[PDB]
Amino acid sequence: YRKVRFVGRQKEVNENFAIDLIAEQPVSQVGSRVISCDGGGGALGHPRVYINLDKETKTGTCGYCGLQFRQ
Amino acid sequence: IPHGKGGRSSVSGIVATVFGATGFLGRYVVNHLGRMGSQVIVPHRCEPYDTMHLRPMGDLGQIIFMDWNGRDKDSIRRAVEHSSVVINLVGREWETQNFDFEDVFVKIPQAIAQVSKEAGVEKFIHISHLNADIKSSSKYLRSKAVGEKEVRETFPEATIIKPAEIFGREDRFLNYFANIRWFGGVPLISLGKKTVKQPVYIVDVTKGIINAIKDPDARGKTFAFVGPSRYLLFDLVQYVFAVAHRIGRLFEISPFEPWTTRDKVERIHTTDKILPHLPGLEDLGVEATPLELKAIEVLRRHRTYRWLSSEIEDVQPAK
Amino acid sequence: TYKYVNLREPSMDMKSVTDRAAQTLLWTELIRGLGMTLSYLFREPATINYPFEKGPLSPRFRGEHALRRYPSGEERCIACKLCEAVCPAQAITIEAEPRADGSRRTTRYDIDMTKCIYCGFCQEACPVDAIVEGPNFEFSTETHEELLYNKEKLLNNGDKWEAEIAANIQADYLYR
Amino acid sequence: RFIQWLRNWASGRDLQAKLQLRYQEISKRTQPPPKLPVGPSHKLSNNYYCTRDGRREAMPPSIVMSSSEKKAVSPAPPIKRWELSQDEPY
Amino acid sequence: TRPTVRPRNDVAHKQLSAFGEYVAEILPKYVQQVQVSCFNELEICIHPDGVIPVLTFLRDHSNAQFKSLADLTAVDIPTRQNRFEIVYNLLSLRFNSRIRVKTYTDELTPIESSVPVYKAANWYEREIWDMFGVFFANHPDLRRILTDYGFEGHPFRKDFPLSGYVELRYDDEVKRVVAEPVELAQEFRKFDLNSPWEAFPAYRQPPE
Amino acid sequence: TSVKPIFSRDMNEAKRRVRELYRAWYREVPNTVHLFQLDISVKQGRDKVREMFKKNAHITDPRVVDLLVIKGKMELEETIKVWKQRTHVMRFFHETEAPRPKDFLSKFYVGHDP
Amino acid sequence: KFIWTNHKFNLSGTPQQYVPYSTTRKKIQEWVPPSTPY
Amino acid sequence: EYVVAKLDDLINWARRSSLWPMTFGLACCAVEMMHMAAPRYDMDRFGVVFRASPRQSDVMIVAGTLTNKMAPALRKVYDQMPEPRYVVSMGSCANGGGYYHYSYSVVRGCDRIVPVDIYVPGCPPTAEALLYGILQLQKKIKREKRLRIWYR
Ligand SMILES: NC(=O)c1ccc[n+]([C@@H]2O[C@H](COP(=O)([O-])OP(=O)(O)OC[C@H]3O[C@@H](n4cnc5c(N)ncnc54)[C@H](OP(=O)(O)O)[C@@H]3O)[C@@H](O)[C@H]2O)c1
Ligand code: SF4
Ligand code: SF4
Ligand code: SF4
Repeated sequence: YRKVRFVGRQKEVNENFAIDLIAEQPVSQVGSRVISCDGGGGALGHPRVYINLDKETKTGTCGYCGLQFRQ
Repeated sequence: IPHGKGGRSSVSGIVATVFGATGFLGRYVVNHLGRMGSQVIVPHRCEPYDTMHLRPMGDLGQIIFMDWNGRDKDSIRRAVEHSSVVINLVGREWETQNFDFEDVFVKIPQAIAQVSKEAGVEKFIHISHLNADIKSSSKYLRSKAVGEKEVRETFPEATIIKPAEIFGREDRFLNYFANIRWFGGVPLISLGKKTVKQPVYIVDVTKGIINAIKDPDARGKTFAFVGPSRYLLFDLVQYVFAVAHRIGRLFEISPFEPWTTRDKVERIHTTDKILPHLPGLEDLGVEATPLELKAIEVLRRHRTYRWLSSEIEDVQPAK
Repeated sequence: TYKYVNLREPSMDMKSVTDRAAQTLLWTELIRGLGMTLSYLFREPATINYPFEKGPLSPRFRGEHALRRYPSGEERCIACKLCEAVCPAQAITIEAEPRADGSRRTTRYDIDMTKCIYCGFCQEACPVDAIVEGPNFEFSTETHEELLYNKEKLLNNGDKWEAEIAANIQADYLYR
Repeated sequence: RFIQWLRNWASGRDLQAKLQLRYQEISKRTQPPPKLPVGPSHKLSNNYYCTRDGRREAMPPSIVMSSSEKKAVSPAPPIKRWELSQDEPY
Repeated sequence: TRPTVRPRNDVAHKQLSAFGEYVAEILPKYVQQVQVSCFNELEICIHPDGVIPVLTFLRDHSNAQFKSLADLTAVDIPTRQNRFEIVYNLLSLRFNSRIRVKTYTDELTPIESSVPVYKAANWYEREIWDMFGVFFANHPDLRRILTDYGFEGHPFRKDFPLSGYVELRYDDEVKRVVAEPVELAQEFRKFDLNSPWEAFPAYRQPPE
Repeated sequence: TSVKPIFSRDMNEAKRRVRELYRAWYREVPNTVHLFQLDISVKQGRDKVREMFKKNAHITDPRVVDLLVIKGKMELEETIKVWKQRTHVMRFFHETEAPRPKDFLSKFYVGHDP
Repeated sequence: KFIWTNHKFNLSGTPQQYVPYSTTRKKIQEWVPPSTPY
Repeated sequence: EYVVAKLDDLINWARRSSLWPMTFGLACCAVEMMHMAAPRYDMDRFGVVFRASPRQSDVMIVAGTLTNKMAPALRKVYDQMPEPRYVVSMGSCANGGGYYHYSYSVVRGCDRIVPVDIYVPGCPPTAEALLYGILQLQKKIKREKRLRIWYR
């Protein structure tokens, strides 16, 4: 029903997708207890937030940042 | 499913399609679907810019345009595939120097009576005329009553419509008169006998459709459109001079879009009032509109102010 | 304090009144300026010859919108629903919903480009520093069905030049 | 030349202040990185909110309302006039 | 406190206590309250009877000039049980001061024009008849300014939903520009900003 | 209620008034109907005037019946002159607006919960 | 990377005018009726 | 046969190359129209001579905000213009009304009143995305008056 509006109009949609583009990252490690996640360069990026990785194997990438992060 | 109130920027659940819908009638229907909410897919033939005067009709994202030819069996199949009701006003006056006019009431209304039937439209509709009779008349008036026969075969549910001679605002029916500043008014054919037909006012016809557009329960069952009272006189041609106080054309001018010394002069005097047993109007109503009151508006000429019009008509007889 | 303007009296002596009767009747004034101060045409015209040459600007200019992304791209926007809530005109429209991994991002982001009044209130509320008014006046299309933007119109329009943008902020960000 | 002083035959003469600045004597760009200082009680160990207090100040003080050798006190002294302000005041 | 906090000045606040003390002294038939705004301005709460009278005393005198009428306005408050409000605002050129005159009303009760006292309340009274609905009698003229010829609602009062009741749109079916009820393309979102905890102790409403 | 009335006193001089300006309307509908070059049956113009004056019928009070007047007394200023251009007038008679059902079962198929 | 190679324009109909659309998942998920058996 | 389609490299190049725009000053946007006819970006003498009377025009322009009481005026003026007419709105208030879009006394959008063609988006469009908005309308005549007479 709705679908007759973009007929012949070629329907802009997003070639890439970030739905998961994340998992290709070389998930880092440190060798320590808690870390500083300020991302993308100093003072451009998420506010500094410290996360604890002590589980066994996991990490936690703060959720602003997304970038897979662990020890 | 209908939501809310019918003002504008509403839904009311019906899609549509209207073929033609550029010239006098079609423009004046869609304007009644650019109010109660719709999805009116109006295609059109050749005209890029003549369709703009329409666009402030549906709110936003309601009416939507396509391009089509109509002798290509695809162009009618690409649009309609999503539709609910589809009416058809298509067709015109004089034989074109290109379209041979014979089947444009036969092949075209069937060419769109192609996959429309197949693809699952419903409440398909078509137009007839009060005066078209398969006996011998009239060269244009004929081929129209063929559709009532030839086309009705397909789509057993139609509710095909049969109105009279109509008088609008920009219409060409009652406007062929009063354009007749000329060697003199010569009635057709110099006789005051059989005028006039049932002159219903264009609102009521265009309020009929959308009253049958979800009626319900009129499909296959054809209707015809009552005029006002009652038949009429010769005075109608005098009435013109009683008050009047005596798309895609070109850049410069055209070559021929004439008065047609042909069917045109004899199509207006064919009269033939016809079968009452058709339901045909108040049932689809509620509408009927007179003449004497609504003929000042559409008629404004070089006085532009004075009116003082007291003169009326009985019916007139055969009435 | 004060001043008094147009308070003067004619001198009234025959050394003067010739000087005011050599004026009315011989037009010795009124040819002073517009016999002259008009011409004075001999100065070079001032015109920016448009289709080619163009005029000045500044790094703080405002205009067509963008959404940056870091190095390898994160769609820098976190959907914190702010650039939406300071907007005077209320153009912005945002709908988040948790992305597959569990990091949050957007779905619909629409800046209407008719309503936006060009504040500079949506450049200055974003803490993660995503949304940024571009410096290009590319605009003017022929249908109002258009200027409404979706998300995936913006990103390109903001990845078409990031060599323009990424070199302005690093002039300007030291002030604010 | 013959067109240079015919621009100087009217409107006095200028040749220094000229409408288009187009030639040199402008400012170039922003070359230097600046540093904007924060002064006004920005430090620690002393600055204490509740002495800086910008807001939290009282309701409008009333005067006698329902439920004496007055000199006909005017709201304030009348205005003394202005000077005539030597510049070329006529 | 000094650096960022606006330094006060006392002298201005002593006199406007006095000079306003005694205009509750010499016209007690009218004035029902007076006070001093902490910023050194005055508000004279006056019954609706004196309006032409009180100003006329403020119109001329040697102790209070107040020749310059600056700003007439209004405020409309529900749950004041007499809805609207007037606020006159007058500058006395010699003595350098502002003294505002508050007079309440309703819709039905008329108020009497100030027009013979000052000729600059000519417009400011035509306007208010449009907006809030207050009706000023004996006014050399009363008409419609700031508004179209169709608005029957008197908008700025608090019952007019922001978008008025009839959008406008032009249609070619005839030749006019005609008026169909208002149908928007976006809700006009209603945000909600009012935060709890009562950050102001001084204004603390009565204990109850 | 104690507040000064506006013009009337009780209901009579008041209902002398509404009778009055009726005629200023009734005597002048049509001079406009040729003046704006708007075309209608002049009797319509005498139906609406009498359609409105019968509308607000239940009014129990002075200073209401005087309030409405002060509106009604105005309009004869604009209309008897030309401060409107055809389209501030004709808006009284609503041509374009599709009908409302106002009945029951016609609602129930169109629109939710009025 | 993550930026283009050549360029584009602002064009009036290119044919591509982009004519925006809606970016979201569905809403109420209407019910499916049961199949062939009674 | 082919003469027609070569003829429209004349008549469809004449109407696009001389425009006689009306303007409506109403609101802020009028000043950033003036600076299009001031000498910097020089509107006239790039083919488009500036304002004329209502009768002689082709492209009217809407700036500004359209309240209720201005609608009855516009609609009328748009008519009288000759045939080859267009309507190019500009500014964020002819597109759906800037802000004021929720007000009581502003018409919402000025598409509703007339069949508008080209749009431009922002409090004042920068006196640039104006001309960029016309070099859309001089490129929006690719149309042919052939293929109405000469097909159907
Ligand atoms: N009910 C009545 O009272 C009455 C009276 C007279 C005639 N009619 C007939 O009922 C309908 C009313 O038409 P009208 O009043 O609007 O006048 P009209 O001038 O015939 O309008 C028809 C429009 O459709 C176009 N057209 C012609 N043939 C076409 C075709 N095969 N396919 C697509 N478009 C075609 C015409 O030119 P374009 O192709 O360039 O668009 C025109 O634009 C017509 O069929 C007419 O012949 C009815
Ligand atoms: S940019 Fe700042 S404001 Fe705009 S959405 Fe992303 S976070 Fe919320
Ligand atoms: S640009 Fe100006 S208007 Fe558009 S959103 Fe950001 S702030 Fe609100
Ligand atoms: S912003 Fe609204 S008001 Fe300011 S100019 Fe553009 S349109 Fe006129």
